[PDB]
This record gives sequence, C-alpha cells and structure tokens, in this order.
Amino acid sequence: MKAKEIRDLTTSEIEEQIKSSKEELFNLRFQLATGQLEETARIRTVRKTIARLKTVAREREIEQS
Amino acid sequence: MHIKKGDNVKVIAGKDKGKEGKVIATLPKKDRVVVEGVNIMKKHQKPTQLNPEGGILETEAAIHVSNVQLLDPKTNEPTRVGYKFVDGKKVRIAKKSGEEIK
Amino acid sequence: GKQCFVTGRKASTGNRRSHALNSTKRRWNANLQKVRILVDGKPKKVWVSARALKSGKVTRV
Amino acid sequence: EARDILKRPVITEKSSEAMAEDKYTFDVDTRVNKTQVKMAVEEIFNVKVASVNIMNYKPKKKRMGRYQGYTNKRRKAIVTLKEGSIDLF
RNA sequence: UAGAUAGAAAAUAGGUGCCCGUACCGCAAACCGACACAGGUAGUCAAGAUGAGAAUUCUAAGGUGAGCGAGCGAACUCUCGU
RNA sequence: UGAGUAGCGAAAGACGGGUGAGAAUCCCGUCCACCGAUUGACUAAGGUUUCCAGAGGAAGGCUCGUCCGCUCUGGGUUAGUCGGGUCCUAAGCUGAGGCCGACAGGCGUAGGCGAUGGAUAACAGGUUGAUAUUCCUGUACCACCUAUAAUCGUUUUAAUCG
RNA sequence: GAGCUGUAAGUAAGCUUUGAUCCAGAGAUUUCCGAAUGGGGAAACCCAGCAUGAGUUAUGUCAUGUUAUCGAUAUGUGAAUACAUAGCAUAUCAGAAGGCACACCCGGAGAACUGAAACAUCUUAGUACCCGGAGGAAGAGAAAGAAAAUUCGAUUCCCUUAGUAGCGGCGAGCGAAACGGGAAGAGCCCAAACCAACAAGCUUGCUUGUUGGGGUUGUAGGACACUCUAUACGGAGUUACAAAGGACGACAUUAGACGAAUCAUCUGGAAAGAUGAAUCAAAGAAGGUAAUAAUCCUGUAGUCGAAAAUGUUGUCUCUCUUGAGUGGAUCCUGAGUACGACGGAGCACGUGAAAUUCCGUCGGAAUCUGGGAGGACCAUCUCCUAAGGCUAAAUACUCUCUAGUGACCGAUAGUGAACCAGUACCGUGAGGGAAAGGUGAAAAGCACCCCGGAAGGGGAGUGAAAUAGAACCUGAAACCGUGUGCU
Ligand SMILES: [Mg+2]
Ligand SMILES: [Mg+2]
Ligand SMILES: [Mg+2]
Ligand SMILES: [Mg+2]
Ligand SMILES: [Mg+2]
Ligand SMILES: [Mg+2]
Ligand SMILES: [Mg+2]
Ligand SMILES: [Mg+2]
Ligand SMILES: [Mg+2]
Ligand SMILES: [Mg+2]
Ligand SMILES: [Mg+2]
Ligand SMILES: [Mg+2]
Ligand SMILES: [Mg+2]
Ligand SMILES: [Mg+2]
Ligand SMILES: [Mg+2]
Ligand SMILES: [Mg+2]
Ligand SMILES: [Mg+2]
Ligand SMILES: [Mg+2]
Ligand SMILES: [Mg+2]
Ligand SMILES: [Mg+2]
Ligand SMILES: [Mg+2]
Ligand SMILES: [Mg+2]
Ligand SMILES: [Mg+2]
Ligand SMILES: [Mg+2]
Ligand SMILES: [Mg+2]
Ligand SMILES: [Mg+2]
Ligand SMILES: [Mg+2]
Ligand SMILES: [Mg+2]
Ligand SMILES: [Mg+2]
Ligand SMILES: [Mg+2]
Ligand SMILES: [Mg+2]
Ligand SMILES: [Mg+2]
Ligand SMILES: [Mg+2]
Ligand SMILES: [Mg+2]
Repeated sequence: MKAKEIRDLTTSEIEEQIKSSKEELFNLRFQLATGQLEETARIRTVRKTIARLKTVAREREIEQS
Repeated sequence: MHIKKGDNVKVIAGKDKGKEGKVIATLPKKDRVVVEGVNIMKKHQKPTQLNPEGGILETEAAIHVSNVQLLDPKTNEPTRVGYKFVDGKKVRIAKKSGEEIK
Repeated sequence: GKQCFVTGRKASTGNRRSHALNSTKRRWNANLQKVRILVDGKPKKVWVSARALKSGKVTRV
Repeated sequence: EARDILKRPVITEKSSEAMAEDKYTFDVDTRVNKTQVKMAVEEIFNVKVASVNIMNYKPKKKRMGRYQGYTNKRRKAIVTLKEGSIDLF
C-alpha cells in the first residue's frame, strides 16, 4: 500500500492497518521458518508497507505540533 | 545509451561487421548490447544440470555498444543520433535524414 | 593553585645561579598570608599577599 | 509486541520430541524475559501456558571462504502448554 | 522503645515467582609452556589383601596399551643385573 | 649442501572377524599387559564450541589412516530452591562538599563499589546421540498475591506494624 | 527514461513507462555502548525511584516520560546563635562537560644525547615531550613610537640593510634594528573632571553609592563659560567604532540538458593500423571501443538548466546619531602605579658602562611650571603623553571538499596498506607489524569419451592462442631431471 492511499486513510485506520500488517508479516515469517513460504517477496512488501504507515502517522503527529 | 531494446542496428566493427539485426537486450552498466544472430558463442552445456538434455548451445553474446549503429529510417544507412524537443518530449533524430527514429 | 585572592599574585619560575653560573630551576613564591576579609559581604579566610595588604587597602573582618 | 517477542519456531529432532510432549520451541528476541514470552504465546496462539524454560546460545564461529565471522547470538524458549495446542503447519 | 493505624489471621483454597551461568576439556592432545611438548596447574572423593600408614607390592571401581613400524641381536654410548 | 643423513617426544601387545580402492595404524571380538592416594570419579580457574550425529580424506596428525580435538553439513546447554545478581560487609578501589598542589592532578569526609568470608527455600528416581538437584515422575519447601476464615482489635489505644 | 532487488555469481520470489533502480535538495526513522548524565559496572551489561498507562481477580510482568555533577539565576526554609549567615529543599537554563587536523596560534612548565674535537659558562634550545586556552586564523595594533630632516605618523607580513653592528670560556658559536623598497591599510571606546535623577549616612551641611548624560587628548585635550549649528536635514551601521530584524532582486554551490564531422579496401580473431578518397573544428583535452580513432561511444569547445536547501552580495527598509569655534580663572587627564634596592628572567646584547622590558620581595613619586624617551648618567634640545579597553586586511597552516597539474612511483617501487591492512601475526600491556596485483576481446570458464576412489591426465571441443584452463600475460637465474656427440 502506497503513501497516497495511506494519506486517504484516517489515523485510527492507520493504526488498525499497522496491526494487521504486523500480524501478516509474523505469519509469513512463521511459514518461512516451517518451510511453507514460496512467495518470499511478500515479506519485504509488507515490511515496506508498515514503514510507510508509520511514516505517514509520524508526519501527521508532526504537523499537529 | 543511444541504442535501445528493439532497435534495428548495423554492426560496424567485429567479425559480424556488416550484419543487421534487432537489439534484444542491453547491459547499461557494461555499455553492451545483444543483437540477434550476432556474436554467436558455442557454450558447453552439461546435460547433468537442471536441463536434462545438454551439449553445445549456440547463443548471442553481448557486443560493445559502440560497435553497432542505428539504421536511418529513410535511407537505411548507418547514422548517428541527435535529440529534439517536441512539445516538451525528447525525440531521437537520425542525423542523416533528420527523421524521428521510433 | 595558590595565589593572592585580591590581586592574583602568584609564584614565578627562574634560575638559581652559582658563582660558576651553573643554573638550577627554582620558584619565587608570593608572600601570601591567610587573612579573614569580607568576601561577598561575608567573612572568609583567604590567601592575601603582604603587598595587597599593605597600607590598609584590604579590610580584614 | 508479542509478534516481536516471538521470532520463529524451532524445528529440530529434539524440538519435535518436545512437541510430542506438548512443549513448543521458539527463538525469541534476545532482550525479553520468560514472562514476556509466556504472555506473547498466550496472546498469539490463544493457549494456556503451563511454564516457560529459556536459555541463551553464544555466537558461533562460522567460516565462508577466507572470511571469518560469527552467527547471531540466540535466545531460545521452550513453552509448555497447559491447555490447547499450537499448529505450526 | 520513639513512632504508626482498625484492622490483624491460626487455618482452607487458588495463584505468582525475573536476569546471568549451565555444552565440552579441566594432572590435560582442549588450561600456562610457539608443538597432539617427560614441565607447571587450587580444592573434593578415594575400595580389597599387607601394614602404623594416604608407605610398600598385587588387585577393585574405573580407565589405559601411549600416532611410526619390521628385522638384526656388531663396535660405541646410555639404562639395568651378575 | 649436509642427506635419504639426525630425528619420529617415557610404555605391551597378539590374533580372529568386519569395512574399504587401499589397513601394523579404523571398527568389533577374545586373550594379554599398565595405573589404581590412581592413567579412576568430581570440580574451581583458564580455554571458548573443542561437545553430538551424519559425511570426508587436500592440508594438519612427526608413519599410515577407511580414523581424529582436522574439514563439511546439521544439531546440542531448559532452574523460585545449584553458583552469581534483585542481600552483607573485608583488604582494596572510588569519593558530593572538602584539604593540597605551576598545569596535569594528589589526598580525603559522608556515601558507594568490592569475595577469597557472613546470610540464604528441593530431594530421590527415570530419561537422550548430545542437558539435567534445570526435563519427566513422585513427594517437598521459601517469598509474595487473592478469596474465605475459627478467633482477637476498634483511636491515651494496645489487636496489629515498628 | 528502461531496466531493477550492492559487492556477488546462483536459485527463488518479485518490482518497473500508472515512470523501478539510479542522481540531487529537504524531511522521517535512527537499537545498545560511549562525555554517558537514575544507581552500579570487568564499555556495548546489570539493578532502581517517581509519574502516567497496558495487562492480571491480585501479585509477578510490560510501555512511555523523567531522575548525574557543577554553574548561574529565582523561590521557600534556615544551625551553632538573636538578627541572619552556613546549610538544606524546589524550579529554570540549546550554561559547562567530551572529541579532534599527529597542522597552524597563544600561554604554563621544560630535557638530553649533541657542538665546544675533553668539560662546567656557553651550545643543542626555549627545541623535543607534557599541560592549558583557543580561532578560523591567532598574536599584534592606533606612539609615554622611530629619529635627528624639507622629518615620519597604529599593527602585521615580504625584500634589503647583513652574516653588518654587536654578543661570546671574545672559545664553539649566537646575531639584530632603524633607514630604503614593497603587500595591505582603519580607526575607535572608556576612567576622571562636571551635570541631572535616585538611595544611605538622616546637619534633615553636603559626603558616599547607583543610574543616565558629558568626555577622550600632545598642534596638549576636555570639564567649565560663551558663540554658532540640528533634532535626523545630513551622517553612520551589526568586521571594531551601539544592536536586532524584514522585503525584493542578482550571482554562486548542491542533480542535469543539447552538443560538429568517415566511408571503402588490405592484413587480421578483431582496424582505430596501412592504402584511397572525404568531412568537422570556438570541439585535434581525455578515456573507452576485439591493435594505434578529431568524425564509433563517453566526452571536449560552446550554449542552456533548478522544485528545494545553502552561501555571498545589492537596493529598499530598519536601527542609531548633532556638528564646529573662542577663552585662558578654576577643575580633570588611569597609585601601591611609575620608579628604586636585592634575586631572577627577557631583550641578537652571557651584568656588562647596560639603556629599553617583565616576575618575586621590600621600599615607593610627580601632577602640565607635570610625566616618559633619545643605550650608564647630567644639562640642553627634540620627540612623545605610561600605569584602561576594542579593532578588518596584508601573514601561518591543511583533517577535508571541488577542479586540475607533474622531464614524480609503477607491485622488493609508490603509503605500512593497488588486494577485506593498521588486517594476519607477536606482546599482560603500552606497543610492534607483514606477505599478497595481471585468464581472455568476450566466460565463449573445456558438452562428450577414456584410465583413476579421488587427485591428475589423454583425447574431443571453445578460443587468434589452452603451448591463455583459475595466484591462469611474460616466464631470467640458482636448483632438479631425461636423452645423448666427444670423453
Ligand atoms: Mg537458566
Ligand atoms: Mg549442564
Ligand atoms: Mg556438564
Ligand atoms: Mg603445587
Ligand atoms: Mg603407591
Ligand atoms: Mg640408507
Ligand atoms: Mg653423514
Ligand atoms: Mg648413521
Ligand atoms: Mg636412526
Ligand atoms: Mg611416540
Ligand atoms: Mg568428537
Ligand atoms: Mg600423513
Ligand atoms: Mg570534587
Ligand atoms: Mg564466595
Ligand atoms: Mg554430558
Ligand atoms: Mg546511566
Ligand atoms: Mg664535547
Ligand atoms: Mg668531541
Ligand atoms: Mg586578535
Ligand atoms: Mg680563556
Ligand atoms: Mg610635538
Ligand atoms: Mg558591533
Ligand atoms: Mg551528448
Ligand atoms: Mg559526437
Ligand atoms: Mg574502417
Ligand atoms: Mg636586576
Ligand atoms: Mg635612560
Ligand atoms: Mg626609565
Ligand atoms: Mg644618548
Ligand atoms: Mg587579521
Ligand atoms: Mg613484476
Ligand atoms: Mg609495498
Ligand atoms: Mg610493505
Ligand atoms: Mg604465466
């Protein structure tokens, strides 16, 4: 998910998205450990999505001040 | 590079000097290009690899980009390339005919 | 780190000289004396040189 | 933070025997304690944890060509379930 | 005791209890000696016969046959017996 | 070059059967021999993966090598009670202010740190290739928390804490 | 503007013209140790308080913030001891700390080997080392100067004076300065007299103190008195001369864009070489490309370009601000100072006839009819006006960045280090400290067969070459072998 869609989202929605993305990343890591993950690029995709969500949240709590 | 994937080029230096072909790959970091039917190498392929059948495989090896020259769209002669700006977009121009290449 | 509280008068270095002009390092110390004077409006025992004390220019209290 | 406390499951012969005994082995963040591991497991897998054993593994010397180095240090926990089960697959 | 404050709990039941070390060598081929080195390395346990004994000789529990061998059976050198 | 010379670092091996391209040298067996106040069993330092399993034989191993403390691959160390910390202090170290000293800094009070000593609650059995007072079985103990409490107290108190 | 997920090949999974990767400006995130600062500690670890919050029935557990010391400024409290002074407690602070560029600067402290053909004065040398303090430069600086004429007019730096004058067990050696020629230039502010306001002593005399004004010097200046001049007209300014800003513009730096002109044959694996015939040039710098290229590529000359940040500047704005003359009655013009003695030091100058200048100790002036200097000292003359402060430039240096250069090196050289080097290795530690570059144009890096367990090899094939097959360009010598003509 890109920064434009994230900026469309609301702050509570960003927090919920961060939670769900973290759960997805964790499940991917567990599948990788057990040898059940073929689509390894998903891990990096989700990690960068989490980074973008946090970046936008930080931008908002900065512009608030 | 001034040569681009898909261009029709003439070889101006090498064993294949005078051959024409299509640019099917470029290597910007090596200043190299791959041209169909040009620079054929015979590589020893082990049948024991992931491909069962093996032997001597013939394929194009990359050539240095300064050894191929664009062919003029009108005259079909080798030509250098300039650049124009049409409505704020860069256009490749053959320096012999002045026509847009692509 | 010993000097006159009032003037900063402090020790210096130089040579002791023999009759044959051999040289050895020595110091000239100030003639400091521990006196009670008024520092920031309160009595305080500080080191003051005799020369700074001369002619009652410093108040001992 | 539970998903950060637990890093991955450990799948070995000894770990499989433990799993037969209802003990599940995980590599965990090197900074966490036994209690944090228990709470993370209960939060993530909706089980009841009977106990947690924990241990540290030193960096291990490892070689590749002419380059000498070390593997990461590890913190390994063994979580004994009271109620429920965990399916790693 | 000075102080403190309405509350205190014999028992019963239930529950909570972190971090570090934990492998292996450790009179040694893994420690200190450049060595798979006749050296050095604190402490604990330490059976039977003999005996005053933890000495002596032979054994137990347990461990070990020593990281070049095969012949020959000269001088000479070493270690040993007469 | 010396020269295929000196050396191969305290010692008792023999044979049979395996394995292997190859065996005095690896594995298994029998007999024999050596230590046994110990060459046995623990364990503190120190080392730091050397431990275990499978594979290998260039180099290392004073020979050989099918083997290894070597090489490759994958594993292995589980604690309220064991040792240390969340307790104590010794020598010593450090040290707010302080004293002293060209600078740097030295000394030192209160206070801290600091085991080689003080305090301090878990034992037996079983189990793996590799951990076990740590895992498992049985049976305990210590501190704390929550609920219910025989009973006692209820503002000079008098139960309770200290 | 078409590929991309580094070295770094591979496989896998993916991304990218709905513009990836990549390049530049700005921003976000930025674990732990480290001055390291909640406390402790054998750095990268351990153990807490407090507040708020998460979780649990509750304890246990967790999250975030905060809690060092000293300093300064406030507030409260306040001992011996009455008054209040130690002290104590709280709050605020982009206050300090620590690092380093093995350079340059200023200062504290300060050797020795060495030279003197020995050695002590002397030299090495105020050097090395240590320590403190900086700054982008520092230091110095607007005459108590240099001099001796037609005088000059702050300081610093270069040339010269000059190896002169001098110093010196008059040994070894040490060694100026003024003048003259140059770089660069810039001048200012206080203290005091006096005035006004405020406060204490309460003569409630007018003394003291604070604030503001005034004032700044040798042609003596100022106060003071008087006369003109102006309330920013003018002038000045954040580089001193007082100190903060704002608007707009220009230029520059940090990515980039365009950018002329060659074909053929011969040799060859390959042409840029040779041959022939052309072309551009404000571009014939350079690198690359299968051998040696102005015209193949990257570029070069030339021209263009910035969303954003930064820097330097200009104009407005802003801010600040009176400027001259006359008079000589009184007043002011830097005190434990100048200076002296003794002991040291510094001056090129070693105590000397020793001026000039600093330190310790002790003594200790004058007040414009004054004071200092002109190398002891006195007189005269001449030049200055100490005992307060500030100040750009010309000068020094280079860890660093950008663009370049070399009758500098070319792998035992050049850095110790062309390479995963301050590494490996050595040492308890400080510390010492290596060796080691080259396949090929392209990886086309030897399919397949054969002997062998493997290693290794013989073919076959790739390649111009394998006799370039992996520390793989060339491949000398020592040294080691096989064969042999003569012996
Ligand atoms: Mg443990
Ligand atoms: Mg253990
Ligand atoms: Mg053990
Ligand atoms: Mg002993
Ligand atoms: Mg004996
Ligand atoms: Mg022989
Ligand atoms: Mg001999
Ligand atoms: Mg012999
Ligand atoms: Mg022999
Ligand atoms: Mg032996
Ligand atoms: Mg082993
Ligand atoms: Mg061998
Ligand atoms: Mg102190
Ligand atoms: Mg102890
Ligand atoms: Mg064991
Ligand atoms: Mg701390
Ligand atoms: Mg001499
Ligand atoms: Mg001499
Ligand atoms: Mg200055
Ligand atoms: Mg003489
Ligand atoms: Mg004059
Ligand atoms: Mg100013
Ligand atoms: Mg171009
Ligand atoms: Mg061009
Ligand atoms: Mg040609
Ligand atoms: Mg004197
Ligand atoms: Mg004089
Ligand atoms: Mg004088
Ligand atoms: Mg004279
Ligand atoms: Mg300057
Ligand atoms: Mg060479
Ligand atoms: Mg070198
Ligand atoms: Mg070198
Ligand atoms: Mg070669």
